[PDB]
Amino acid sequence: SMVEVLADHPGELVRTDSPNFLCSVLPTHWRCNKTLPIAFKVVALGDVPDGTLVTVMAGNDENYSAELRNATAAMKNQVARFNDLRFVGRSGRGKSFTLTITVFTNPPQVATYHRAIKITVDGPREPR
Amino acid sequence: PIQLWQFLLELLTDKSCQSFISWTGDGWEFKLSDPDEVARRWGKRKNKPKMNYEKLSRGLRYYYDKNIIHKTAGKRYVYRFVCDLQSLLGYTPEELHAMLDVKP
DNA sequence: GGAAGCCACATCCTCT
DNA sequence: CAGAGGATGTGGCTTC
Repeated sequence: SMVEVLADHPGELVRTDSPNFLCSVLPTHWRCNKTLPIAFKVVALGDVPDGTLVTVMAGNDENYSAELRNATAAMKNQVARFNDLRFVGRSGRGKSFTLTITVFTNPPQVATYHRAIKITVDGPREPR
Repeated sequence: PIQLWQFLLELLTDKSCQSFISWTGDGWEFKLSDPDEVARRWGKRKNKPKMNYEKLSRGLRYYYDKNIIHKTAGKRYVYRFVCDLQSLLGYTPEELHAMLDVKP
């Protein structure tokens, strides 16, 4: 199931700490408030009825809860396609945010993507 | 390192520049009667020959959030410092006006 | 000293 | 045109 899905559309999906969900690979370091190159997606291996809401939160030791934009998406054919997700808050020098994905089924489910992305004011920048 | 609002504040406290930038007489509200001249001088002070009013005003718009300067809606070229200038200058707007013979 | 962060624009550009 | 704000790229500075 998971093996076939990872092979389905190779290289772009990564594992969450939850065996029933997978998500898009995020850049290692990105500019705060800048649009992501690849639209962030959450994929459900088990069955999640269409319409189910999905949100993401980002945070770590410096920023317990980071300001985001468009952090809400709806599941469709087992995929939650976030339309232009963005990280506004900063994660701190040499540190990365940890993403907490909440799939609003009844009961709710939560999948974690540890040390997923570093967000700074400049973002990846050419050496001076 | 000099900032746009600091620069505008200099021009506004030098009576020689009153022909192109001046206080309106209402609090800390001011007007760039000759936007191009302010732009040219701002360009010269930063060493940006291409500087014009369209780009200097973009600079002013970033101040809307930082609560430094706001726009006076409906009045062309008119803005108003909304930060605590009295505190920073040690003069109320009425005293500063008088030091500059500001005509409302 | 340099790499990595933060800031304040300078430049364009879309839209009202 | 003036004016709001979004998207990007730079030089100056401060922090590790």
